[PDB]
Amino acid sequence: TKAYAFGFPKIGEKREFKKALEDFWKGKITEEQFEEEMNKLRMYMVENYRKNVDVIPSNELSYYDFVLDTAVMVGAVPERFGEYRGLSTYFDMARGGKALEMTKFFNTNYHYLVPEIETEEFYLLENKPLEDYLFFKSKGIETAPWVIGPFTFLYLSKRNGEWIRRPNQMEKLLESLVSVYKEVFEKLVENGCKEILVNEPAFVCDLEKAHWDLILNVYRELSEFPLTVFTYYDSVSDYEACVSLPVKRLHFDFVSNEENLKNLEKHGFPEDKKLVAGVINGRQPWKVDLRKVASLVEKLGASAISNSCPLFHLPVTLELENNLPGGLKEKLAFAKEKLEELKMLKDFLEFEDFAVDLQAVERVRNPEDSFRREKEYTERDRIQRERLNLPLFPTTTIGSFPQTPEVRKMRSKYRKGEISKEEYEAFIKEQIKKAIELQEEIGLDVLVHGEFERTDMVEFFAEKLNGIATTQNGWVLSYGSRCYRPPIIYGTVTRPEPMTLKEITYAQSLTEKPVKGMLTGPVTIMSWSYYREDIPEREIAYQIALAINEEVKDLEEAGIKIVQIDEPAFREKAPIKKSKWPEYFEWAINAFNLAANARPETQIHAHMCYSDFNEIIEYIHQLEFDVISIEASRSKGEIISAFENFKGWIKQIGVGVWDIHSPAVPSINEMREIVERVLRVLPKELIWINPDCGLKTRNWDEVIPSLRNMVALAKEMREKFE
Ligand SMILES: N[C@@H](CCS)C(=O)O
Ligand SMILES: OC[C@@H](O)[C@@H](O)CO
Ligand SMILES: [Zn+2]
Repeated sequence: TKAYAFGFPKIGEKREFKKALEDFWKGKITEEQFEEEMNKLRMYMVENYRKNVDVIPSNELSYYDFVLDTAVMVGAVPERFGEYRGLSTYFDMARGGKALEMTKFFNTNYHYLVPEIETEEFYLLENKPLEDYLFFKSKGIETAPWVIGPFTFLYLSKRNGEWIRRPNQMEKLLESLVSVYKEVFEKLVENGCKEILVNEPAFVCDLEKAHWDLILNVYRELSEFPLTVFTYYDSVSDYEACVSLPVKRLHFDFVSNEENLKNLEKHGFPEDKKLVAGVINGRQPWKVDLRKVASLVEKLGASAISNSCPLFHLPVTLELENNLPGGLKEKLAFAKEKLEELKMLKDFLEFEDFAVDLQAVERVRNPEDSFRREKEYTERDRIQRERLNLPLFPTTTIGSFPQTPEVRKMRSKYRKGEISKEEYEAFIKEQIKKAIELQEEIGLDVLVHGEFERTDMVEFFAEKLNGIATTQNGWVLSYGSRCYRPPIIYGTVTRPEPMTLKEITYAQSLTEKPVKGMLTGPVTIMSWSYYREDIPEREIAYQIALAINEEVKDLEEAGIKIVQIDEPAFREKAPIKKSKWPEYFEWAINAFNLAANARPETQIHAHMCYSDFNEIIEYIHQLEFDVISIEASRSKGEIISAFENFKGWIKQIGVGVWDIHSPAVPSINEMREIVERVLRVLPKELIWINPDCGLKTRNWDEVIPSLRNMVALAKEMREKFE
């Protein structure tokens, strides 16, 4: 049985990739030295593949993004960049003020760079897949170039600001594109390349028959090449149509869904091609029963096997993770150990009761009114307004404030244990007190504690929740040179003790103005983490939801009038197929309402970072919040159209009027344009004024003046609509 593997992490066991990248950018090392560091990573990867699988991928060490590489390869370099000079122009397209837009790669935590097609004509600008081939060739190693298929490349790109996803939009462009590919392939085939790994994950989106008619012709023109196509993240939209493509080797993801299998054993698989069962999950870190897996591969008479989806979604290795909770490590498996499981499967082909809180589990299993707030919005509204006494067009912020390097250095010392709880506790309060006075002096109406004690919105909570563990070196690539260690939800989730009361209560005792409670939603917490697969995702979300609700009662009991639940993954966690959204939102909505099941007089705020709400608004309407903050600066308020077009919308809206990803200071005229836009249809008493999002990434010198304008804006605004 032929064993395949792809997506093995490119970062290195010590994140040497990130270091080489940052050393080159800062000027600490030359391109030659950079390349040397790179070539070493290449050997590190091929070495791991060789020891476990039969097919060793090639062209996988992207210096920033593989979609970007695909774009450079076909000549898609925006005119603003001039002539492609090399890494220099390559990094200009990846980072900095002229860079391509970045965004999430399908439903994962990896971000790619969006190509911008400015001409209908593509051409072979650079054959990176051949370069890399001859490279592992010189070193005496045979590799199968790893490329992103032509259909997917276009589907992940834009033209004149719009995704290129309708069949009429792609048709013309594709013809000119496959020309570059065929050209690339022939060259590979000439130099002896015996196999090419083509990636078409876009085959799993909700495609029209017309898409397939188009895809079919794409692959007819490339039929003379030794292509092996892979699909993952969900089931392919048209099974029968997919198994008809002019390809001899076809990969399927049998882990992330039940449709591929069901389809394959209801309509069968063609005898003119070979199946490569993707049976090892590349998105979860759990050790699996290679038994029941061998049974699958056997019953399906699959000729090959491989991981379901890329392995770059997992950490490099579990080897040194020896500080994990009791028994956890024994059940884990990261990238390298996934490669080892494949080998064990090949060779053979030739733990549920863990961490459980039955009272918690049962608690979840058992009233209905725990998902519904005792009163309807219109009633809660009256009370809250009376309690709050806020002015018309009340101003507030999203939560975090810039971080002094001292703030950063100190929070790390507490983790490392260098200082004591008391000493860190004292430091944070001085940071909070300083923040509260500044905000009061600026003129804000509703204040926040600054989140100086939090590394990030998910990690902070993972370390305080039972059933969730964090790793030491489990670093995963997000984009460019930035990595993140995703927590691991290994058991039933419960909160042992209050997690935020000390800072929130303290912050509030220093002011007569309302100080927001600051929580992260249940979906977002699991969206950024790995979690158990042996239980419905809905259950894990409910467990975390209960944990957060318990925290909400504490804040209320303590006298906090406003509580904010950040739920930016509400939409991001959503299935890739919009057709599978119904089921998903059902439990995602319940999880949020369960977490925000507060008393009538507690004003709940929901914060979301989405650039557009037209496709989920019917789902948002169902969340029992009292106000929802949104990022309206980029659209200059136009993002409000989904709200003003929603019949019967009556909830408050935190209009983001400032783009916190740019260090610039939004002028008053600037912020007004947006507010004015939002006041076109919606009642003035529904509007709040705030920044697009949190300020943890900005600097105080840019924040103070921007905040002053924002307060100055609301002042003027109140004078008008007096
Ligand atoms: N409370 C967080 C929200 C991030 S979406 C912040 O203000 O940074
Ligand atoms: O249908 C999937 C699309 O919306 C993007 O997530 C692909 O990256
Ligand atoms: Zn945000």
